Amino acid sequence: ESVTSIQGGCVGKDGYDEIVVSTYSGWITGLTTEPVHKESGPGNQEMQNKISSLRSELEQLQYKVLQEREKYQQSSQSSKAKSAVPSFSVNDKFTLNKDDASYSLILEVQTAIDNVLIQSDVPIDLLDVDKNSAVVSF
Amino acid sequence: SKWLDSLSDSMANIHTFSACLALADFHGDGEYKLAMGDLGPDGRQPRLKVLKGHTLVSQKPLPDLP
Amino acid sequence: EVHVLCLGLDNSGKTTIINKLKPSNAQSQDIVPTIGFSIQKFKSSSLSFTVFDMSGQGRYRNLWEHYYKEGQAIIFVIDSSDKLRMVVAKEELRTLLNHPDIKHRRIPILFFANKMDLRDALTSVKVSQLLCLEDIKDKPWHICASDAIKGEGLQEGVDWLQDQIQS
Amino acid sequence: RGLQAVMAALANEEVRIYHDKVLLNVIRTPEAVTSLCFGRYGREDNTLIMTTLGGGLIIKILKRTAK
Ligand SMILES: Nc1nc2c(ncn2[C@@H]2O[C@H](COP(=O)(O)OP(=O)(O)OP(=O)(O)O)[C@@H](O)[C@H]2O)c(=O)[nH]1
Repeated sequence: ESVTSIQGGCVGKDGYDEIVVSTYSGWITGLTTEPVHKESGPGNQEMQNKISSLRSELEQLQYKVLQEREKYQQSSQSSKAKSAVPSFSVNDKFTLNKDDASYSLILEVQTAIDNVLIQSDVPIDLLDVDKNSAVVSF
Repeated sequence: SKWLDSLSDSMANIHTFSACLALADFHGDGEYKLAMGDLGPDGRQPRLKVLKGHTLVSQKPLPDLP
Repeated sequence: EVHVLCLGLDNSGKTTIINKLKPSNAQSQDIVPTIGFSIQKFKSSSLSFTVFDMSGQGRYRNLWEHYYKEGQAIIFVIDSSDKLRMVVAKEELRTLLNHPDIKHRRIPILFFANKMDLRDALTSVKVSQLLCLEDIKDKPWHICASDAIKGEGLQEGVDWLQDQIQS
Repeated sequence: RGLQAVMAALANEEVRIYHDKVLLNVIRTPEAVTSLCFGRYGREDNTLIMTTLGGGLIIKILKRTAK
């Protein structure tokens, strides 16, 4: 994603300097100088704790959003009702590469994208970017 | 099998000789480093390299071949 | 009231790792390289163990035999920020296991990856790989990383040690 | 052990430690070795560091239990 803020110091497990990085979608990540697998044996547990927490949260959220989807789909048939649209942000950047003669458009969304249309009114070449993992369909 | 092997590496370009390579204490505290005046991969670039542990800590250019 | 043997090479952090385990008041202040032998006590949560602080210097390593008998567990500190002597530590572990006493007694053993703070240190999984913790299959071991100045990591270590010496 | 023996980095991919007349502790290397050093490197009184004719490093720690 796109970094939007960087700071030093420490935020977790004082005694080890780390970098705090604010991510565009909001994921406030850290890069620590302290190892993660500090203990082992013949056979970590924080992975299991986070897994269980996400399990429970996704179960209950699935319950709620499924019931709400049912209510929304059954209430969508209401004649006079109107279906509002979820607005969202697209941090786009239509810059001009100088070493080449090619603009480099960059879309960003907080969530993940499903498909992007590129309609034009100008004879334009859409080149290939190795970093991009999308498929193309002229 | 009297010789316990510790490290075997092949990417370390260390073309020193048996006389320009000496180990001793270099910061006290009973931690001996090994200083060597290593030539170039061919003998063109004189570079002084010191080794602590088995990771290179400082290599710096030298006026002429040691 | 159990007799445990703490093991470690020269300057690997034995005196300071048994020192940080002493209570608040009785805890000593200065740590110096040791000579010959000594006696030390430290209280865990449900039990109290005793160690024999002994110098890990080369020519002062044979003495490790004397205390093999009374040992019920083995604490093995290793400088996780010491990549050179890692193979020496592996060989010391090997020659300590196959001793006629400890070869079969099935005693718990806790390895201490000391100096977790230094930026020239390895994780527990890496040191376990390079130390061959798999060549043993008769004792339930456990390796844990712990900096022996901030006192972090020793608690869970001795906790697992006691919870294994009981069960 | 008071052992002060001369070494030898032979060109046949081996190194043989030589006392007065006897050979002992002969080792092998993946390539012939151009420089050998024996001392208290790191924290061991018996370290021997050796550099291959092609580069690379090989560090060996001597155990204290030597018709
Ligand atoms: N940064 C850091 N230094 C440590 C740590 N533990 C120990 N040290 C240092 O290194 C030493 C560790 O304790 P040792 O002196 O090795 O313990 P010991 O039992 O005396 O070891 P021997 O002298 O070999 O018997 C101390 O002198 C401290 O300066 C640690 O967790 N972090």
